Amino acid sequence: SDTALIFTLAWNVKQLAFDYTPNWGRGRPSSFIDTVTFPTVLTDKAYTYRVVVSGKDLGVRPSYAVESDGSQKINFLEYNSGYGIADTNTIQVYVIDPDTGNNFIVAQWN
Amino acid sequence: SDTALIFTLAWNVKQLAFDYTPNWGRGRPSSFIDTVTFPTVLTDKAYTYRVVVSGKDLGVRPSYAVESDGSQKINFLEYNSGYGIADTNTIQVYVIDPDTGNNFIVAQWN
Repeated sequence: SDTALIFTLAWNVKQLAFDYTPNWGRGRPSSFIDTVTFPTVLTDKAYTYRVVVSGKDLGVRPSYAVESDGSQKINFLEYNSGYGIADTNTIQVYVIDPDTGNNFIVAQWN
Repeated sequence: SDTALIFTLAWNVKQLAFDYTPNWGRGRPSSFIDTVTFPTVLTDKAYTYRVVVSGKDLGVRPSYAVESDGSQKINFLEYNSGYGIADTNTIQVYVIDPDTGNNFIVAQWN
């Protein structure tokens, strides 16, 4: 149960709103996935993202800006040598905590 | 650090928004605190609240409804034999998880 975590967090931060429901964007051809966008990301740190495709770690790249609507986009073309990812591949996206280097899964395409 | 907790929670619930910044309401006289309201409370369970005044446990009472704007109010008159609380007293409000009976501090007046 995550109830204890939520209230512990609430007491500490008082207010928080996030939405990491992955919005996958298709490129060209349409069978290719080229981006993922999170509606409302955390903004307390300069988070970065690592991408893994079919078991292969593509590494980290500089983050795009958190936009006015609070969303943040990850462009896979920047990680995959300029190409989108065939939707038959598995894709894992990890957010990275700059303070520790810890990696946390935030999106998974299967 | 609560970064690990937030992303762990994010991966599990995907989206969450809460605001437990206490909005203390004054009654009559104005030096008396009669309520506390939370702008955006959790709604996944039938949470209840326990109130403690100057070290004295006043117990639990049925919760008021979570309103359309997502807020929830705790009326201390319902807990303190019909009276508000002199603002010189310390007040602690705990939310209770119906699944475990666990008590988590959500508001403290000092």
